Amino acid sequence: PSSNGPLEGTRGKLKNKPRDRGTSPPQRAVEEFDDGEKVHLKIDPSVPNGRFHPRFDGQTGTVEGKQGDAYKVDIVDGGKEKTIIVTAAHLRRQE
Amino acid sequence: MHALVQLRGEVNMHTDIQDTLEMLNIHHVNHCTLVPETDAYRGMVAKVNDFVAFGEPSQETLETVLATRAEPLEGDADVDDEWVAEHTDYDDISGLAFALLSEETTLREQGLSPTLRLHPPRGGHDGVKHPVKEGGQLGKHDTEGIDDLLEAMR
Amino acid sequence: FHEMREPRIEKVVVHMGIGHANAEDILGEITGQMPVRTKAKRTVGEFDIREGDPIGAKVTLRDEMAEEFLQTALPLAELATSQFDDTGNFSFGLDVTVNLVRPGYRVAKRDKASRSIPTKHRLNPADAVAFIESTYDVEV
Amino acid sequence: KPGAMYRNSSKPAYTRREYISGIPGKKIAQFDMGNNGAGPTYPAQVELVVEKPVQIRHNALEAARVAANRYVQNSGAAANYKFRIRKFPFHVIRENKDGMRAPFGKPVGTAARVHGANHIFIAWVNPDPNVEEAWRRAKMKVTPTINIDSSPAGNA
Amino acid sequence: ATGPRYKVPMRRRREARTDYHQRLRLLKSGKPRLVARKSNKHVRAQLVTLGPNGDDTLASAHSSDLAEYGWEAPTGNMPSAYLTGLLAGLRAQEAGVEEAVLDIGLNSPTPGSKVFAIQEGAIDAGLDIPHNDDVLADWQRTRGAHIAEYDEQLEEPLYSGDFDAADLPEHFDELRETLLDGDIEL
RNA sequence: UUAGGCGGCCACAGCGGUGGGGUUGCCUCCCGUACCCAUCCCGAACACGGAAGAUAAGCCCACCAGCGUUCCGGGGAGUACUGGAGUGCGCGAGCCUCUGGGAAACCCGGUUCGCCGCCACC
RNA sequence: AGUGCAAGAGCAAAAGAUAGCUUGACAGUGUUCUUCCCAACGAGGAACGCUGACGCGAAAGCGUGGUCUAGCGAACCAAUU
RNA sequence: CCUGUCAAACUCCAAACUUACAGACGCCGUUUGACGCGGGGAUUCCGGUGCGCGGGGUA
Ligand SMILES: [Cl-]
Ligand SMILES: [Cl-]
Ligand SMILES: [Mg+2]
Ligand SMILES: [Mg+2]
Ligand SMILES: [Mg+2]
Ligand SMILES: [Mg+2]
Ligand SMILES: [Mg+2]
Ligand SMILES: [Mg+2]
Ligand SMILES: [Mg+2]
Ligand code: NA
Ligand code: NA
Ligand code: NA
Ligand code: NA
Ligand code: NA
Ligand code: NA
Repeated sequence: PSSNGPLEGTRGKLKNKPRDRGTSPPQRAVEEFDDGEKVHLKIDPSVPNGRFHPRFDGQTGTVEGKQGDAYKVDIVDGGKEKTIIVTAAHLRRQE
Repeated sequence: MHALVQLRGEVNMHTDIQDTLEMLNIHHVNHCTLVPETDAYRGMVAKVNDFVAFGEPSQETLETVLATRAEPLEGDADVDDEWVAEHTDYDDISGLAFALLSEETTLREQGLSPTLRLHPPRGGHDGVKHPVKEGGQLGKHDTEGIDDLLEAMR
Repeated sequence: FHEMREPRIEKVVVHMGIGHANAEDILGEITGQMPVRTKAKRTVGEFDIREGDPIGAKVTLRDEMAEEFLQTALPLAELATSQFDDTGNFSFGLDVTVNLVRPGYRVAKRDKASRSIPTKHRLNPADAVAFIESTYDVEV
Repeated sequence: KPGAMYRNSSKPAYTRREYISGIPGKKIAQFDMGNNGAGPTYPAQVELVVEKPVQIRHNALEAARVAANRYVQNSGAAANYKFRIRKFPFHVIRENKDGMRAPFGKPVGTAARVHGANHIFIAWVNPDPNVEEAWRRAKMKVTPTINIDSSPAGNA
Repeated sequence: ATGPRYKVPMRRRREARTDYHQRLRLLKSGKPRLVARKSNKHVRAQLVTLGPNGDDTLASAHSSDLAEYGWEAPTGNMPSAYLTGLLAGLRAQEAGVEEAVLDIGLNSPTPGSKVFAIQEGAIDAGLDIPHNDDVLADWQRTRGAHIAEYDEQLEEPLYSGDFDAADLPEHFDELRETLLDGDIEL
């Protein structure tokens, strides 16, 4: 890469298809998950806060407690265990 | 149920391919195993497709091989009708073979080694650079085509 | 059907597009209520570079305040036709514009469940001339 | 310079003028020839079909087209036919003209990428195929071997 | 509309009915919403919660079913508002609902407005709602005193036939009084 | 749901168009400014108070496909591209065979003029 | 369109405009991610909390500077609280 | 309206494929103790080739 910022190479994943443009529905930004639940991490280009480092877009971790409103999802980066602070806006229930 | 015979060595073959062959219990050239026709098994032989020979064997042929090349999970013991009868749920080789073909049981379930270490093809095979439709000995075969290979490697 | 379809005057805006005022006074008397400043946008050569800046005033008259004004304004005008809106409006003159529409307009001006008026329920240049002309004067 | 240096479609597509500057103008004079006032209302329609994907520098396009159309004056300056070269030289080509250090070249020309089987030229003629000859001279000046294909014309 | 790239607003925004930005703030509390809505002739008060396929209304009250308790006055006014709030508030209590936040939808937070009146009522019914006392009306206007005094400048009954001539903020008391003990649907 | 309130999905729901519907459950337009409140000017809006009138707007209901959209059939196409294999072909560029996947444009014909949840209600 | 500045991205009852008011560009201490994919490594950066005190708002709530990714510096020594 | 062409820094579309998690089969581990944890000792940080995909370059 020509530079090493967090958005380097994120033009694709952090953009919306023209029709999904504009403010997202609140229902999901308010979803309540329980510890133990599997959730898919995917940033919502429309929602500025509650994000995580792009690299983890695609991961499916396990909710383990929360911090403030945000949740703490455990994921495994390659072989390393990591804890990710993400808001519901960017989470989906697996299955 | 198909019969798998590895016809190509390990040198240079993708690891994930070699591993598959290993998961299907074949670790040497000319070694053969019987595999149920399932989605999961189908996907594995498709992957191993270019280094193996496979097809559905005829009852007889299976029997001949079972008789000539079957082995206990351990030891030299010949697997003959008697062995079969005194050690398995069946009464004789034919009984066993029918069970394998109909995929009702497996070589392990009956205390037999998952592997039929065949002999090199008497007369040689059709080559390992082309598939069957091309005159080679690789890929899927005819029940008659698989038999001839198995039989020559009896 | 009618009664709720027959035209009516909704606001008459009287504004003096000056270029920098003392003119408010006359607008206050000529109408009957306070005028409003007219800031401008964009910086331009007519020494009008100032963004927020008084450059005219206006007065939006409604109801009687509007008629009682038109009952002297119109007479001072002659024109008609071509000089009319596609929505049945018209401006003559110091400027004096007249906005005309039918009974259910609030539907497009309210906050909740607002909606734009359907072309059919809109006012045409013709249906307008008629309404006004039929009120102390002549068309073209 | 030689066609050898640019006849292969091995490099990335390089055409964004928004990031390329100093691109030389095309030598191709025209694309529509003959009676361009008229539309393809002709009995016979022959085409010159390139038989291999290649890159053709505007150089070759002009030389090819000229040699063909210039010849189609076996029919006359205002003859009845219409000739069309359908491809355009979009692909910008460079040259590293220091050695291999900072070798990204400088713009030196343009070329058109044609894929085997496309028709680069289409002529429209009445049963009077002098055009077939205009093309034996045209493919004479482009890298690939070519196929002279006739379309509407069972007037053999 | 125009093309494949065109962006159409969410249905409830097209209909200009829901202000989603505010709705998100509302939902934040994690508490039920006390939906305060109006109509030219009526006033509605609902207690909504969140749900898998959309909102759930656990307790509601409409200015029309107010008469069902002895209301013999118009229903698009202050006293009516308060009461409808109190009514819903109580049904709310019965439902096992203890707290909620005020959703005034697309209305304006003007002081002493009917919504706030609706809020006051629901509060008094026993419901716990984040509020601000001095944004509410001064009890008398809630009773409907501003109206009785308006009919004082009579010469012609403020009420076409209806009930009374000089109107009755007392009728208000009599009703609130009623809702505060026993009775059906509460 | 003989017209309501809050929503979910967020165009299958958009754009445009036709027909129908209200002594009342109703929603509206509508009437009107003493009050709470309100317009850098206007009770336009916002807010409050109210029913003389109206179903013309909106809204609700039934429907139209011309545009935009969703999905499906047949054709394009098992084409383009492609994971695995080859002492197959080609000066080469590159192509071909076996095996596992598999498109886009476009045409023609259907579909689509929202679906669903909770509450309230002759 | 605008949103201070590259490029890419976000945003319309707004993240833009206008008006008004305000100083959360606050003190303290952390969690996590990043810096350094995987996989050890400082400064720096961010996201998200808590404690204290505040601003605005009817209120839910928003404010841990500017919508996001650049704008930065160890030990020793000095001045400063 | 008709007609002729393009895109590494275009996208109304869109694979093969790669990839997170989960189940299933397979294989493996529970005296051959896997997965993992803690510690001792390194070597190593001139690589090269074939094939696929590349970027630069006439090569
Ligand atoms: Cl993170
Ligand atoms: Cl409302
Ligand atoms: Mg990319
Ligand atoms: Mg053994
Ligand atoms: Mg021999
Ligand atoms: Mg051979
Ligand atoms: Mg009607
Ligand atoms: Mg910020
Ligand atoms: Mg990849
Ligand atoms: Na969105
Ligand atoms: Na040099
Ligand atoms: Na040639
Ligand atoms: Na001013
Ligand atoms: Na109507
Ligand atoms: Na750090």
